[PDB]
Amino acid sequence: KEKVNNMVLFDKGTYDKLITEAPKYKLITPSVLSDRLRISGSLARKAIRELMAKGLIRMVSAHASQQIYTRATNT
Amino acid sequence: VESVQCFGRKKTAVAVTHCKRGRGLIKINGVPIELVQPEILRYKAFEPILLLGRHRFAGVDMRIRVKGGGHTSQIYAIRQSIAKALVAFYQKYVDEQQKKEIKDILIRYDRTLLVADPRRCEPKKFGGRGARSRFQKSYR
Amino acid sequence: ESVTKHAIVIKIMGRTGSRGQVTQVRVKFLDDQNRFIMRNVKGPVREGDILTLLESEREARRLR
Amino acid sequence: MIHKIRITLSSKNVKNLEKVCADLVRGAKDKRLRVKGPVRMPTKVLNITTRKSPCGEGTNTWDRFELRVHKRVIDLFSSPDVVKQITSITIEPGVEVEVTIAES
Amino acid sequence: GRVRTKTVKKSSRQVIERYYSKMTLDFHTNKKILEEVAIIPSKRLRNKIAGFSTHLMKRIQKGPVRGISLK
Amino acid sequence: PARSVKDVSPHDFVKAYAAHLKRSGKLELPEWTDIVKTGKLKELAPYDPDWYYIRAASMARKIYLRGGIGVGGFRRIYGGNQRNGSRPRHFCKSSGSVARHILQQLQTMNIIDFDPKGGRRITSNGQRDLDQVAGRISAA
Amino acid sequence: WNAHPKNYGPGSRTCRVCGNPHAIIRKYGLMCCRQCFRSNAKEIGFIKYR
Amino acid sequence: SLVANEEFQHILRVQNTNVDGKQKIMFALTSIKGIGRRFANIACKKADIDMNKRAGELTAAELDSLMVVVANPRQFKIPDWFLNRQKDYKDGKFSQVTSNALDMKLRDDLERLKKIRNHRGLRHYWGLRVRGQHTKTTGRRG
Amino acid sequence: PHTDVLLFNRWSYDGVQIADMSVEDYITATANKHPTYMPHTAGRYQAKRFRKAQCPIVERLTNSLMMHGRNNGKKLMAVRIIKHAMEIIHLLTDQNPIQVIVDAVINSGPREDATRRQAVDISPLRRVNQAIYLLTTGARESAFRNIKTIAECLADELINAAKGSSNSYAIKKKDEIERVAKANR
RNA sequence: AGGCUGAUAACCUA
RNA sequence: AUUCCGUUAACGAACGAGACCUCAGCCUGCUAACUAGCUAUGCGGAGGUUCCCUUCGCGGCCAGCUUCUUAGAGGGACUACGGCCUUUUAGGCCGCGGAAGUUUGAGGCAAUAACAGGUCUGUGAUGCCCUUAGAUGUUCUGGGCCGCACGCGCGCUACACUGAUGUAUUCAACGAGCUUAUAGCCUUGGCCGACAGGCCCGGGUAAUCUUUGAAAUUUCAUCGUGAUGGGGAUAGAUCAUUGCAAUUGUUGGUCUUCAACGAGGAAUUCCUAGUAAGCGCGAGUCAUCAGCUCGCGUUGACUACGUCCCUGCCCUUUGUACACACCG
Ligand SMILES: [K+]
Ligand SMILES: [K+]
Ligand SMILES: [K+]
Ligand SMILES: [K+]
Ligand SMILES: [K+]
Ligand SMILES: [K+]
Ligand SMILES: [K+]
Ligand SMILES: [Mg+2]
Ligand SMILES: [Mg+2]
Ligand SMILES: [Mg+2]
Ligand SMILES: [Mg+2]
Ligand SMILES: [Mg+2]
Ligand SMILES: [Mg+2]
Ligand SMILES: [Mg+2]
Ligand SMILES: [Mg+2]
Ligand SMILES: [Mg+2]
Ligand SMILES: [Mg+2]
Ligand SMILES: [Mg+2]
Ligand SMILES: [Mg+2]
Ligand SMILES: [Zn+2]
Repeated sequence: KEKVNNMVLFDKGTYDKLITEAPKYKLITPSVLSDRLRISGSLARKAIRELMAKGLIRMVSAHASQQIYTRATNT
Repeated sequence: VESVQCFGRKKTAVAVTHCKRGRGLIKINGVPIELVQPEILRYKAFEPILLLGRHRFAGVDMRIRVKGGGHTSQIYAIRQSIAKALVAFYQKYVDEQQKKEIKDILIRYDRTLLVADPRRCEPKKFGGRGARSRFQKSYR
Repeated sequence: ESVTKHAIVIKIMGRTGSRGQVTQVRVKFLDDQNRFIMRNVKGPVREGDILTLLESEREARRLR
Repeated sequence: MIHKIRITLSSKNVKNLEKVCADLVRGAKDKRLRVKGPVRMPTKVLNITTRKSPCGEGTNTWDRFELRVHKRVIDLFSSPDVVKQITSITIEPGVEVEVTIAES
Repeated sequence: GRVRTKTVKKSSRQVIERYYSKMTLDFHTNKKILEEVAIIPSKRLRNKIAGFSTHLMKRIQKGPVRGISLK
Repeated sequence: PARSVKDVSPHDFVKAYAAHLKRSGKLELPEWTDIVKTGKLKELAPYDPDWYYIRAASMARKIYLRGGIGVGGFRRIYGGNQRNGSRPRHFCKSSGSVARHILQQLQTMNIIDFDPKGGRRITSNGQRDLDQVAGRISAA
Repeated sequence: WNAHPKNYGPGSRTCRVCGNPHAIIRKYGLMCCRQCFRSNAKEIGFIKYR
Repeated sequence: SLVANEEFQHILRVQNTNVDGKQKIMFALTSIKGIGRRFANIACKKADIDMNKRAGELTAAELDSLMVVVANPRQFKIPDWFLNRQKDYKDGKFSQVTSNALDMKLRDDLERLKKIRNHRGLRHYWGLRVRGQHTKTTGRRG
Repeated sequence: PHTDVLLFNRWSYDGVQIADMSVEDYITATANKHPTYMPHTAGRYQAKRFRKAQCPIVERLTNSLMMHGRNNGKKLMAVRIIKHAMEIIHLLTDQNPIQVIVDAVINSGPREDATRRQAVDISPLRRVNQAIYLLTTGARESAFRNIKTIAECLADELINAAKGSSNSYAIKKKDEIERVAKANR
């Protein structure tokens, strides 16, 4: 069992990937971004808020334990 | 004074709905029923309204007082009291056939809307911590 | 080879097995309703319900 | 002239307690006095649970002992002298009669 | 199970033997007759006797029975 | 419709009224706001920097809904389970200094006063202040 | 002699029937040991229902 | 959210201890002996340091200001009851001892008790429990 | 048929079909068989044999999520998990989540087993019970000590099970159960 | 050393 | 169910079982409540548009009433009714209706004959024996009953994200409570204190006062798979409380310290519905001390509706060299 190494803060390479690739995901959650982008859950939660501010992703469900988001425009 | 007072029971929860001629008000302890807590159980409390429709309640005002029990049991007590109050009101102040129509709808969806659940907590017996559970037995 | 078949329980012969966990039933094939066989069924079963048979060639012996 | 007199009855036997309550209420209706009651307070259940065995050997079995106390309250609107006459009648064994002037 | 004991069966036969005319085929009417013509200490025992006696009355209608002697 | 405290979500009202108290600038926070916990049952101090205003808004709402609550009553209200390491949890009371200080500050603002029967009671000005804030909350 | 305080603890209390200091039932002021109470439970007025 | 700059540090050195730069500043200081979550939280508040940022994001000056608070708790109005060394046996002063200073304090306490052959000191020397616990069944590790 | 009852007031029972003769009468997910607004009913389904077959399939999944011991009796949390899971299923599959759930149950139910050891058939009721048990067991195992939430794990398990893909935990167990049964014929 | 047995042997586990 | 129907060299009875008693589940019907409430009305506060509407407070032994609460008297289920299966039986299966269709649920009580089962350390129950003033009586001081290489049993807390932490929010039941001495019990309210705790004015011998009376859970935020903000053992410093006395920490607080433990081998326990499990509360012990016990409610399932395979029990036939009875 290897230990995961999730970055606590974005780098230029990964941040650009978030702005371009994440908007296209059908399902966007803190854990989905954490696994794909190898980022911590804490950073994913902040990142999702930034995407909401930019309007790149729309909200589907809001709950303290589970947050569900999706692409603002389909395909 | 065309009013009725019907109760609902679930375990130790008792809810009494005061249904009177009105305009459609529905409040629980002075709070609108749209703010029932917990939110996930809000569907259960609204089942009588959803099944019958708001137009059935447009001519009555319901004020509900609930005491005892817990968060889940109070919702069922309120859920049952509302159904009984409307049925009693229609029988006594509207018509018998209209009472027949709404009662069938409530019964078909769920019989607990009008009939209380008789289940209660079984008393604890010595030799264990639960009603049935016994202390762990060791031989050696 | 084995061909999946559907049959409907006709009667409950009785609970069998060492611990009574198996039930022997008489089943009628839906595709051909003139064929009858005995099958051993695990889990609650009652007359009328349908069963899926991976292989229909085997037949359970009475009071197996 | 007319005062609200409170009569409290306590007993372990329900039938004896009910019998005395009926006599007092029925004894006051004869005098056409206003009567409020009887009011039945919740039953007090004294409970003692103890080990059956005088020692500690064997299965731990317990005896649940109950001593139920039933309390009744009757209010009579009349003078103390009239109430004294009604309550002067012989009372059944085990029934405790306590007459006090209600403080209102 | 719901097997009636000797107390229920024995009492029911005796009632029918000497009150066959009064007894009817209705349980609710029969249980009121038992109160009038018998002393049953408990309500639950009275209901069981009334129900079994009503069962015996139905038996008598179709034909004779074993333990009941109707003169 | 005209919304009052009972007609709005408790969560929304406390946030709206907590900002109102901080905005007014009439509450005088104690020197130990940033140091203390809200009871010995807690492990850490509150995370929210404005926890004092939030608690004050919550206490004002409860006094609005029910009169006669004293400091001891508020200790129970904001108490909860205390963990005792390897031993079972049990109920514990919250801080009395936090409750007492908040009540004294709200009384100076004339939101609450001394109930003749004991505890604190909502004043006429307090009812107006709470009701006005609830009416300005956007429907949601 | 008997100088030690006896204001509290098992030593101060004893069964009113037998004088034994163990298993005293202090509830309701019975002040009887569990063995003596069970023997006299019926006479005191306690009854077994369930 | 934000992109880490070149100044971000993954490992910090405070009082001869390795402080992880990827941890929140409040919980990054807990690695220092004598500083817990309660004391780490108050130190950040008295140092006017945002606790919502990671330890690695803090500048050198900001990190130093935290240790000034720990070294002089009374100067920042931290109450005496909040300190892990209250009413010292020798000096009678109130202070927060951390890192090797805390280790030295513990050594002195046990040596003092053993020197006077105190019962608690003797059980420390014998490796037994000192707080009244039953030893018949628990603590079997030898 | 058509009904006005929508699960969670979000999902419609219209168009939901059980395309399996064996388990059609033991799955309650259609508009004709007592649709329910919420999967939380204080029903008495253990009073008699075969009585729990009338319980809604969604609610049966909710009950099986109250494990292990730390989660016993926390049905409000369980209803939330399925409520979130069905929302996730709709996004990923663009299908009715109720239809996906019934498909997962049908595909994940073993049809043969070994007893005593010789191959025996499985009754439709037990087949549904096994499918529900396998689906929740896989979701619970994947969520344990993982960043992924229980609702997300449940959604993926149901999606894979409904699709028949071997990636599902329940599908693998079903194959293993039927593989051993065949060897004991 | 533990488990299994009322107990010992046999057997099983560490 | 030795429960009943029947067979019949037996006929008629006595115990146990059942009946019975307690609690729980139905009653918009009876009795009637200022120590329980509701509805309406009057007045007042606040909001919205003077009326009116929403909400809250207070008052009325001449507003009315008993739905909700309390507790007395009664009613209610009998498998009554339908279908089918059984011998004309006894009875069983399914179903409508019904609060309830498992003897409705759970308890209490509970035969004959037995054990060298436990208790002489419950007893001014007790035979015999021992001791009885350098006492095995009694009391006082101190220590011990807790002592720690180790083995075992009942448990508590955990190994986390279905989570911990910090907010916001919110619903029980069983029960218990004082000598009034300044005051010995349960304690509201006010004030002081970060907490622990302290001071003052009081209520309640109680459906009157404590009691306006829980947690899990719900909700928002933070934490982010890292023995980590999981876990809280071990240990240091210091404060307060009970007591005549706290050291071998009585317990309760504050900061600090931060071990094993990542789901557990052979083996093995309990349990079929408001049950298991989780969650807290009261009571007993009690000056102080609960990880225990006896009850209480709150949240609330999986599986089975069978079998005699294992461990046992009941009855018939049969074998016996056993009767201290196969541990023969
Ligand atoms: K609370
Ligand atoms: K040890
Ligand atoms: K008004
Ligand atoms: K004895
Ligand atoms: K002797
Ligand atoms: K004793
Ligand atoms: K500790
Ligand atoms: Mg540290
Ligand atoms: Mg000790
Ligand atoms: Mg009534
Ligand atoms: Mg009755
Ligand atoms: Mg016997
Ligand atoms: Mg012996
Ligand atoms: Mg000992
Ligand atoms: Mg035990
Ligand atoms: Mg922790
Ligand atoms: Mg409450
Ligand atoms: Mg740690
Ligand atoms: Mg004990
Ligand atoms: Zn005694």
